Amino acid sequence: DIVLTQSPAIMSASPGEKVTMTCSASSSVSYIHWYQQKSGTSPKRWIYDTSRLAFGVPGRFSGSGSGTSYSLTISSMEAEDAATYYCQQWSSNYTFGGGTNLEIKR
Amino acid sequence: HSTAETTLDSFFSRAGLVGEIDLPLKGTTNPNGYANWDIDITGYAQMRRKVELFTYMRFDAEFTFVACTPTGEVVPQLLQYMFVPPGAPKPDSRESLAWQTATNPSVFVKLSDPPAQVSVPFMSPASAYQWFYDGYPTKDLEYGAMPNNMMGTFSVRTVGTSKSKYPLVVRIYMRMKHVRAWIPRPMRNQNYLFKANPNYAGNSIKPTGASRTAITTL
Amino acid sequence: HSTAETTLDSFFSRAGLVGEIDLPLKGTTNPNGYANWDIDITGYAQMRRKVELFTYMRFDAEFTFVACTPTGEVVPQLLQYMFVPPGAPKPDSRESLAWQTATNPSVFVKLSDPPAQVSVPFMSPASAYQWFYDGYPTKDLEYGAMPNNMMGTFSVRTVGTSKSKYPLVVRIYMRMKHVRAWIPRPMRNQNYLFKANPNYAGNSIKPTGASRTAITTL
Amino acid sequence: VAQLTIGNSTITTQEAANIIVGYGEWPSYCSDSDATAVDKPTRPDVSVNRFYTLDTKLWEKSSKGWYWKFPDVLTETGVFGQNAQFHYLYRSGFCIHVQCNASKFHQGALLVAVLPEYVIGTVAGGTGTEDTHPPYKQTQPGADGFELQHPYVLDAGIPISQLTVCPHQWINLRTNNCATIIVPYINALPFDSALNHCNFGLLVVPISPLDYDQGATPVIPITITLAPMCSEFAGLR
Amino acid sequence: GFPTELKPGTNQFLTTDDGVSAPILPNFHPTPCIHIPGEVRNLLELCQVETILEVNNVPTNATSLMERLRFPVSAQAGKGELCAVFRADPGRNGPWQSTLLGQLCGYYTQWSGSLEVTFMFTGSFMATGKMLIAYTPPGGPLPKDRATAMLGTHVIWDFGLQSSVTLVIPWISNTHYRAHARDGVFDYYTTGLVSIWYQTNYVVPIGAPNTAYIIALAAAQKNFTMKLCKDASDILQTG
Amino acid sequence: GFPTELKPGTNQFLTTDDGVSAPILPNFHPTPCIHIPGEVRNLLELCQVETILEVNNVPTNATSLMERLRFPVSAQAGKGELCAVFRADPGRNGPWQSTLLGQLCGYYTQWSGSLEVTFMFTGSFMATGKMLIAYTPPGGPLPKDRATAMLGTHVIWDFGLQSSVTLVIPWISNTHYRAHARDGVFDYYTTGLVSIWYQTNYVVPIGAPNTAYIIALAAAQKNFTMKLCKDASDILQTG
Amino acid sequence: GFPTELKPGTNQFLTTDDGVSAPILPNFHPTPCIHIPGEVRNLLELCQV
Repeated sequence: DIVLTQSPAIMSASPGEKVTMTCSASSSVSYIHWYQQKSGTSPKRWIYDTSRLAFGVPGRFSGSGSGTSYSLTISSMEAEDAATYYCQQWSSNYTFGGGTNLEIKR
Repeated sequence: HSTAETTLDSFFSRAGLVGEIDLPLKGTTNPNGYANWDIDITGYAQMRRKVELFTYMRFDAEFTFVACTPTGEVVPQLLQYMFVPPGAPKPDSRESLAWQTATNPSVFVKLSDPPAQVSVPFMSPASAYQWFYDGYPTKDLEYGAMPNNMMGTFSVRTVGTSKSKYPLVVRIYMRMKHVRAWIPRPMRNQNYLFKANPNYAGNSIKPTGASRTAITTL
Repeated sequence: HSTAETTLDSFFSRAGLVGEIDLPLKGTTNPNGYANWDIDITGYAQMRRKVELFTYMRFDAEFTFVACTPTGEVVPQLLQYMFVPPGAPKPDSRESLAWQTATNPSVFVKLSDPPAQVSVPFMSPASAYQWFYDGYPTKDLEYGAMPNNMMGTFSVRTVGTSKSKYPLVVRIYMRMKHVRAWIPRPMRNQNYLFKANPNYAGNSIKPTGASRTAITTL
Repeated sequence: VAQLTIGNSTITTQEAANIIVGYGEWPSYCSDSDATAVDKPTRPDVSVNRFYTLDTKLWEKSSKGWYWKFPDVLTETGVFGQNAQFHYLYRSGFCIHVQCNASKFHQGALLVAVLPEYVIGTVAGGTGTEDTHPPYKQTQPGADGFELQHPYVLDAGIPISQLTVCPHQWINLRTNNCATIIVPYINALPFDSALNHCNFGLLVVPISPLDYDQGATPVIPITITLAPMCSEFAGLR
Repeated sequence: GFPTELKPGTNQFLTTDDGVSAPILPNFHPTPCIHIPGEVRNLLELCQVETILEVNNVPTNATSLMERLRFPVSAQAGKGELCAVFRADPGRNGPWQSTLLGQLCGYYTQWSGSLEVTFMFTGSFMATGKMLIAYTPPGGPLPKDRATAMLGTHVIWDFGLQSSVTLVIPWISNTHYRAHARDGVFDYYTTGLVSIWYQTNYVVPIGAPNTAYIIALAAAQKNFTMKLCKDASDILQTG
Repeated sequence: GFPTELKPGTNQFLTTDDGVSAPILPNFHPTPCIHIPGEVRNLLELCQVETILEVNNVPTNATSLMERLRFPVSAQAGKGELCAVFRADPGRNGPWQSTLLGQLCGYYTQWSGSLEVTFMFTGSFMATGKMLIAYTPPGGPLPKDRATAMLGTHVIWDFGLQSSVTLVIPWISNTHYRAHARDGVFDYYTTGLVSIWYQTNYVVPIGAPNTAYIIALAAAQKNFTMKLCKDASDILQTG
Repeated sequence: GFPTELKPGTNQFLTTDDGVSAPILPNFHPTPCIHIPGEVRNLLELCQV
């Protein structure tokens, strides 16, 4: 009964510009984690404890947030990043976010 | 083979910045060309946690005064630094008679003259300054209040009947000397919220140190 | 266990402000760029009552001079402080030859130079300064006048043939040293009316201290 | 095994496990050349100094930990609480004894340490912007004690992981059950108030949680017995 | 020359620095100090002197000020009645202000020692009776009645036998700091209390006045001390 | 007067110059130091104290923070399995941050000495088994398996016999300098490693829990030392 | 104080004056000199090679 709302649902970057995806919570939260899911493949690990990066992840990805509003920032954007990004909470009922369809603009 | 650096005195030496007075010409800040600074040794951020390692302490402080204009300029202006011991009345105005009370040590110096410097003794009427007090002074707001830890106030002002012609900035450094400490205690691992009590954020309770994935991975 | 603070010397140390000279440019006050200050130790308000605790006293005085412009500014102006011992003639003008009489100690100093400071001995031809004299000097207006209590005069002036270019303010502090006192007496409990005698207000005769309702209520 | 007695109090305890004399000092008295050499401070020996056995607390799997304040705990209790209250000043040393009673089929580890000037800090609202000061029931719990709510930081923003720096002793169920601690008078003054200032606080927390298979007693009684050492008082009222 | 580095504080004027300065008159030989009776060396000498304590600090009417010095006892007062009361607060307002001790405490910030009050009965020689004088240490509230005060540290005084009696106040300490209004005052709290009750009534034969007064005299023991010179006064040298 | 020439450095303010300055209150006699228990004189006293090492520094969930203090062993773990592992890096992040030693290393730049970890089994009294605890000096990679670790400096621990065991780390030296990013950090490299394997499985009789925890306690030997005061902290006095 | 008169050369910087100056790190105990082979003390040692 702790819901995570992600905005926006769909996004399009140039690329070479920054990208700011948001995960908002209905109640105050301790930390947030992020996954990635390209099509046909399962979710991959991306960011944990809000700001720490999984081994693979490029350094151009960032993480911040405190309390109830957290955000994943990408600068700069490259055609290899286009995936769906979910947030997740670990305080009570382990809930996932709705995801954000990141896409290439042309 | 030597362990001189790990001594108390070695640990607490160094004159740190604990105060900064602003005496602007046009301003909301200290409009009467004077200011009162009750001695707070927490003024040096890093300090609080270092001293709060011990329950009781004792020491002398060497104060050094650095004054200039905001750009760090030197000008022909004379200044009065007044130390009002605890129990003595601080000046309410730029003409309070406190400025002339002999029992309030005062020292004068020109901005040109090198830094002013004086030593202040172990004031406390108690046998030692104590950072923690588990009681009240004879749910309350007087909890953890050991007042007998006051060192005094430092009143600063431009000399003369009239406002100074220049905008001034005084910085107060403090070297702690002849230190003795008792009853060591757990190193603060949570963020400080208030200057008075040890209260912390009951939501944002963080693990003392960096975490990891598994207890089998490095 | 120590009682060093309750000694006479301890009680009377501290250099207090006992004088302030004004040397304005345009003014009604000291129009000739000079001034004569007969040494009055009552200059520090609090003083009178403290000394009037004893009948006889003896001591040396350390004088320290603080000079600046009204805003407490420092300027390139030279000054002459002349001490005219009792019996010596004070200067009637800014060109009186007294200013050059060798037998009148004089000290020169620039406003920039730190405070001037000199010690003055126990003048009095008597064995001790006596605050009370129950007689007349060989209904009268000479009652309670022990003249042999004069310390002397301090004549101040800007150096040079011409008036100074700046408005000046001199402050005189005085630390009493090597003090000895005899015959203690009742602490003045009534307000002072004159610098000479102990006369008080015979209408406004107030009770030494705070009163209360009944002698059975606290 | 043998039983020691101090007046009308007789406790059954083990021969002589390792005792912890806090800071290497023994609770002694205070000589004649002090602050109040006139009001000769009367030192209780008779009943005042004996074995008090506080209301046993029950260890549980979920237990967070407990703490009592001194001398608060006793200022309510008996003829000692008698002196502490109707007297102006107080200085006293303490012998504290903590014991559990558990079958060789229970497991746990309680750290038991004493901390001078134990100043409680509440949560402060939650978000950190409320300057709420701990109540009186939290600052001086009495003889029932009080439960920690944030053991990890000892309800005061300090790692417990470092509490060992204080006079402590361990109680590992699979090795011992009784822990003993001698505490000297510790304060920045010779004497002080017995009702306003709590020189220290007794801490007892489960570092390794209590555990057992279904069927074994689910709660382990922890019994605190304590005795005043070289206790002095001055200025009767 | 000789190598030197000036350190901070150079050129400063400390109003409490007791260094030496140049003698204005080097040749002058000041008239020799001769012997004068009663030289004082340390103020605490004065503090040990008995001064009249204005316990009866109630009349203010200019011509009745002499009345503050003495309070009275009379036949009209019944057994047990509370005659008078006051605190052991040398430096604070009230009764002690009249004593010399009190006035000296004012030029200091802290202090402590045993005090000593002496009572003098100035009634007719033919009068007799008993007064109970009790001291309630700091904290203890003024005893309800004579009997409860009778259980505290007390002294039965029969002015039929001895015209004087001296009570000792074991201890008083103005050490507990207080920052009330916005003006910090190192105050008492140690307001020890001295109550005085008519143990018996005032008894007198025909021909003797049915009222008599008493005088309070106080001083401090040799164990008295003071700390922190603090010049303070309502009386100052007028312009 | 006396000939002198001022040398460079005259009039300067060194924040570390420990010269003397003028006493503001020359007459003041500060309240005497009395005896207080447990005075500390040199920080290295503290470094030799056993503090709980949060080896299990994995849970972050606020209410499971107490779990970092103890890690466990269970029946489910088969012989040879690696129980846990960590480095001998007092000053760096991870487990050591919880120990007091760790926190003190932070106020210093360099250090070296022998360490000492003690393990405490807090399981049921009825349990028994063996744990292999091995130390792989700096450079040596974590041993592949139990057997290869068995060849290194190891200790077989039978908590069936002794509930405690203490391991000594011969040496650790944070002396090798590193200028990575653009921020120079005098780092370890001496990351000695301590591995712990289930020599045998966890054995227990009916009636005893099939899991037990262990507590790590560390301190440094008397040969420990530190150099270069360096104040650093994430926790500071808030505005 | 103590009477003094400053003489010419006061406040000057001689690049060859071998006086003493204030130690920046008073508490620092520099790592001890150990024995190293072939120490040279006076250049003329080299000239004889």
